[PDB]
Amino acid sequence: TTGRIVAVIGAVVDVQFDEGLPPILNALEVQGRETRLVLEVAQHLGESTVRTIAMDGTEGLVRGQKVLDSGAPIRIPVGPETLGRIMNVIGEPIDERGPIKTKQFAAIHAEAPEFVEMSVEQEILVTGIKVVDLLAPYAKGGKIGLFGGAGVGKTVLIMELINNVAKAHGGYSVFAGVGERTREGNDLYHEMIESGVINLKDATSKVALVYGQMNEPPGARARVALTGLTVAEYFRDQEGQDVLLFIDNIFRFTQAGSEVSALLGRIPSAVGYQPTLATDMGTMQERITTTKKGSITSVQAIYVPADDLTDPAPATTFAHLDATTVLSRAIAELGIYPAVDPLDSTSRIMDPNIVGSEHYDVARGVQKILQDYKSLQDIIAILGMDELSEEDKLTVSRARKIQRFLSQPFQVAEVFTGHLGKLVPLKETIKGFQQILAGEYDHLPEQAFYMVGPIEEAVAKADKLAEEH
Amino acid sequence: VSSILEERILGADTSVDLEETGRVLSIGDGIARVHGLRNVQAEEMVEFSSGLKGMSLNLEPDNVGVVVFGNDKLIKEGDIVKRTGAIVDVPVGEELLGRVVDALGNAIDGKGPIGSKARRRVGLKAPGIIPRISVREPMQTGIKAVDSLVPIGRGQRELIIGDRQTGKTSIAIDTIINQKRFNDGTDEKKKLYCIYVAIGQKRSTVAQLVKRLTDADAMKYTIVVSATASDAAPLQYLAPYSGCSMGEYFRDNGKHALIIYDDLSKQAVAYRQMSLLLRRPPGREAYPGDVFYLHSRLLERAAKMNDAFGGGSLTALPVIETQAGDVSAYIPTNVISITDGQIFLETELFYKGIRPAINVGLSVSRVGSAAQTRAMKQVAGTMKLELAQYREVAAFAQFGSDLDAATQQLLSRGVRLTELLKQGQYSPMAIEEQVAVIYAGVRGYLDKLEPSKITKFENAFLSHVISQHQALLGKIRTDGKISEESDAKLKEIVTNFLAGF
Amino acid sequence: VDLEETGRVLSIGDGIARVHGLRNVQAEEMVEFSSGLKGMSLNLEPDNVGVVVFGNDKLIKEGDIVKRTGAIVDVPVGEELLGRVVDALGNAIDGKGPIGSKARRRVGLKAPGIIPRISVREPMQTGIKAVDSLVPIGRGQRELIIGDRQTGKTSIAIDTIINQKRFNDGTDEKKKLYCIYVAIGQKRSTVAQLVKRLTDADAMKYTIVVSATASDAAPLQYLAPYSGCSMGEYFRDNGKHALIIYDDLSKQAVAYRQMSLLLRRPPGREAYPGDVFYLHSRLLERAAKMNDAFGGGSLTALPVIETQAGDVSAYIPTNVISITDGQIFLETELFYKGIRPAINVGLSVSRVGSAAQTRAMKQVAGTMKLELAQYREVAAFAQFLDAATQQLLSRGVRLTELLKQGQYSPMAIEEQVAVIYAGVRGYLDKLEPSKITKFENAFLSHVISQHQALLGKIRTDGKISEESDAKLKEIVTNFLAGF
Amino acid sequence: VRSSAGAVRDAGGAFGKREQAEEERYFRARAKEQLAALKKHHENEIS
Repeated sequence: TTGRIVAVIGAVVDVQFDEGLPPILNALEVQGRETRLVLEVAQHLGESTVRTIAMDGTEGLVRGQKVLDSGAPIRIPVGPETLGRIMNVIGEPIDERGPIKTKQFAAIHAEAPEFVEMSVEQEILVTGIKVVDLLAPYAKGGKIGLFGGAGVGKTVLIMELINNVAKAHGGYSVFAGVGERTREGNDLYHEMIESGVINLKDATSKVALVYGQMNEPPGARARVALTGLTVAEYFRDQEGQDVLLFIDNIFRFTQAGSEVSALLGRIPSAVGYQPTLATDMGTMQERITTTKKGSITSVQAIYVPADDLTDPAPATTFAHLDATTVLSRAIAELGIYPAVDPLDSTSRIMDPNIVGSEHYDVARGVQKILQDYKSLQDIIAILGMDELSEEDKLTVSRARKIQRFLSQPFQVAEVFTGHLGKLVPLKETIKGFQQILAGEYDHLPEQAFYMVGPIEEAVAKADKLAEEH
Repeated sequence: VSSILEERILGADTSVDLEETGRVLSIGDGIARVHGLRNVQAEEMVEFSSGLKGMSLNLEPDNVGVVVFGNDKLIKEGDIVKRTGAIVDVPVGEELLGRVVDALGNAIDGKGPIGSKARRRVGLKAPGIIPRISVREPMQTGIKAVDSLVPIGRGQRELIIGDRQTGKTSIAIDTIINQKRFNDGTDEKKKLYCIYVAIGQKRSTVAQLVKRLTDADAMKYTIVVSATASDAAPLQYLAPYSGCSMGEYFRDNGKHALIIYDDLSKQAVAYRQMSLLLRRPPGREAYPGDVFYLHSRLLERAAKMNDAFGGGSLTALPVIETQAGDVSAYIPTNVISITDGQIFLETELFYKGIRPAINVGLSVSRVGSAAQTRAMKQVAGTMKLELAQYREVAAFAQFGSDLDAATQQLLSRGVRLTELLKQGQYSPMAIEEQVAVIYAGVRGYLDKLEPSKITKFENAFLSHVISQHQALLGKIRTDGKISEESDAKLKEIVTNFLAGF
Repeated sequence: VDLEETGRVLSIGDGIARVHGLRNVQAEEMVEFSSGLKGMSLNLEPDNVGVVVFGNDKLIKEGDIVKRTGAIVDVPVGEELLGRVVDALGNAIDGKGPIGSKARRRVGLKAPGIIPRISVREPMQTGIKAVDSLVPIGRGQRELIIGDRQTGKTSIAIDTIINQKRFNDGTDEKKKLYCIYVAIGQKRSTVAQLVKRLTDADAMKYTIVVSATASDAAPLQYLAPYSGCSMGEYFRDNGKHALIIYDDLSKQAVAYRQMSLLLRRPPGREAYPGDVFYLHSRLLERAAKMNDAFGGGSLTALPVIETQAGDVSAYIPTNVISITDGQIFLETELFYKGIRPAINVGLSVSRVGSAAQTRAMKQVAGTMKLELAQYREVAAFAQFLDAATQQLLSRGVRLTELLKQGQYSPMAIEEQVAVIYAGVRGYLDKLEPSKITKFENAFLSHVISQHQALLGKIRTDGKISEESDAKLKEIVTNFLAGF
Repeated sequence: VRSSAGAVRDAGGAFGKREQAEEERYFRARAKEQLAALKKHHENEIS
């Protein structure tokens, strides 16, 4: 069919049709635009009108421009021909390397797997990070979230997870940057080219990329998440593979919805968020679950405005995750990078039946001692450390040792700290924390455990520190 | 197969009818504005041409605002909406037990269809003031802290409030599993037909949950409604009433039920979305003015019918989530002033090692002494007083020494009792074992035993009692009191065992 | 009348004009009113067009004739703007005559994609010892400057603008950094004083100043940052480095809120429209560092926000903090306790940071970071020492006193390296804490006078050679003993 | 209305930093003596 633009307010275009209206979620192509402008229908205002959110800047739109109804929702290429190819929200290459020659197109607005298809199995994943692997083990093929405000280390942590799991992972992978800095876009692109996961010569790439970085209009940041999710959904279902799906952020999705909700004529909910926050997030975060046809290990970097975990966005997102690792700024300003909070972090597979008695009890001992240290700090604030008990100073020293021991020098942080990347197999983390809790290292200084991998490096560092004394 | 397809085709209803109808004027955000339907009852189920449902919620003078039960991608301005004339209703009966149904009573379990015979509305009124009779029987939850300090009678609303990831669903599922011992036994005056309404959870969570229930073989008497995160707002707003009607069937059929809402703070969010999109006036935190009527008319169906209306019952354990202990927010206070208690959970306690992380200071039950068995009453009165005394001076704990021997005794007793209340996960205990443990705890048979070992003792003691003196436990259970003979026998067992360890 | 190419005002009021007609008017296209004014067709409703008047609408009456120009808003750009004060549209307001440009450029343009950009590698010498050392800034990097009222934010900007005079008068062209200063919501008095203090340093021969002061209608304040960013994108595209200092940005958010509440668009949080994010991101994402196939230009952005009562967790401060590549937290508590510039280290990050720095300064800044971090761990002791702790407190005091700096007196990077190396090598830990200042000052002159060869060697080679280190140490000791 | 545990540090007030100060004295001095003792130990083990 063919309609006309009747109104253009902000980034919302109302289009009037004389022929049959296009259903909701269809894609409309505005004619006479040098760069393809695609609107998505989102309402039926009555009187043979529709209201549509535009996926590109609405500069130059003229009341009366003819608009062609595509017929089906935004369709994007999929297949192993989108590997190593950056894509727009509408699946058109932005890497200046020519069209994406594929055979299958997929529509981004699909349905969630039904209850009968859910897979109920879960088994630990080894990320080679002490704190994460210890207190919040990551389920394989399970949704994972990296909360925390700005500047705490979300992007560095996802860079580490990409560096470790991606290459060491057989099946394909996808990274769907939603509304984050365009600089990090090519930083990731170049890093991946260097690693070889993306090759510009052969068809041996392993990572597909999708980018709706934050210079795009709000209409195109609420949907790029669905584009990346569609690519990964294809790699799960049709290719019968296992997939990694990295998203960063997934709060710019709800923010991008909030930006246009008001223009769509909706009363604003609690904190200015759109009234439909929870369900708009549910219809997306429930196409990411692992099913019986394939597995998706999804790592999502969730912003947290002003480090407020009570905000409706993160407060809602907490219900859609297996493992939630809540980076904290209070701990990042002590130099304990990764900034993870050992007490806010949680996982679904921290049950002794799934990690065993040794690991479970080591983790619970660590948490108990950290909480007891927090309790004592209130007293040390008044007394001073000297007037403390004699059994307590022991617990404070042990808690400080453990707190420093949870830090770690990342492979991508070689440029920040100047250190060398370290990985720690799970068994070694358990050994080290068992020894620290038992007191086998109660003689060493605390600064021996700062930014070291396995505990043996802690003893070597203690030596090298005592030599120069 | 083919031969089966024959009767699958035959077993249909091809007949047509003269039905009313109105045409959609508008659609968007999940809210149709049908025009016509001049004779449509408020809160009625209409059907769109494509196949969806809708609940004609907002009868405006010129149009009727219908809320779609699904993605409106299938609806267009111009479609036909045909009314059915029947208020929303759901299947009920004992055919549902062991199944998983969605908000409208449609098996989402595969596993065949529901073979229910009798349906039932969802907007019924609660039983009046005369039908009810005081709350007298206990609902053994199998959790020491809940079952001794903050009891829960049958017919009582007991909010389970607390922050995120503190173990609220775990308390509810321990409660569900505990009922296995009754539901396998003989008496029909102690069988609880648990129900579990899952609202806003993701289907993976509900799947893992039904896996837990099946492992413990606790599904043969449980229904699991589920309006999960992807199901449109009306199906989350409406699931609790489906569950409450499935439970009202038992209640008015002289049976005992139990319904667990999880969460009730993800139903109010769905109702807020529905209202704000229907354009109803907002209020505090943007909730409409009905977000009290909403819950109140739901949690007031949990009754305890008298013996003239059958003797049935319907407990209710609405799980609420509070943002960082902000119990003063709108929904937490709306649902705290409807219910008969609260089981407060805290994270400071969860990470100190006190799991389940129940905060006995804030948790109360407004039935109290009643809703306990005489044995548990005898033990728990002293336990509660001792724990209150310990709490009021626990501030000194970090010093302990340098203080009067009386407060030293109080701390040495409170620490032991706190360690005794710690419990495992999915390990509920019959009431007699709880009474035995807390008797060994409150009578001083551990004060000389170092706290770090108490947990060990507990387990050992149970193994040394269940395998050895089942006769004594049966004596306590059949008559729920401690006759002097039973008291002395318990004392002897505790003393001799402690000596032997 | 021709309602396709020309409409008539319906209801002018408070700055926004509805215009009946203009059936062929593009969105964000510039209509000219009959009285010399100009507009911008923002709202395209089914019946009338909501236009925003770039000025005071005393002269607009219902019935006037609005006639479109036919081109999306655009501003003059070129080398011909340098050393001129221009209005938010591109109209000189310094009374120096016609602006005289040979090229226009759109304001609502699109930031460079993923491929053109290349990692941030070069340093953008700010000339402030506290920034070049600890929170360095690279070319192509966006670096917020956030602090309460009157904490020395425009001081950072003007020190940066003045310091570039070292390079802009040299032979090299890969070191030249033209500057743009967008003044939103200030006073005309403040902008005039700024221009006077720039001229006193002869730093206007390579600077532009886009001025949208307090009086100028809200649309001009909303449009100044984009005009400046386009004037800078001209240099970025053509292989010449650039800079831009929005001062402040919060005032642009206020201007946009007014302009959008008068168009009857519904409000959001704190009454801001929903888009005050897409307003600042759209802008800041243009600060790029193009690769060598696109020229190698750059556009460093230095947005300046003002928090209300040191409230970094407000709406707009957290909208911008999540858009930029770092921070420079000016604290109003450090601004009295003595530290000026009040840059708060430990909270001031530069997510690019070290790669931008110059090896010479990196050598010493690496050690200074650790020494100051340890000091700030145990700098909380006016309350009440061990040998090592006493040494740490003394060294921290020395380094802190070194960081302090004058005003509008940026110092070359070689001199900064000299002073920092003196401090971090233990050749100060005996001087009185309050003496450092004078020493520091005096020291400069000496090394500026006699040892221009050593400073030149460090500057040219970019690193402290071992011979350079030996000569530097000899100078430091022979002066300290001579102090 | 209630309080929490380990909150004298979150406020970051005067006590929130004096507490860091006190703890850092104690453990810097302990680290010094422990380093000296570890030295002594390894030097003795040369024999």
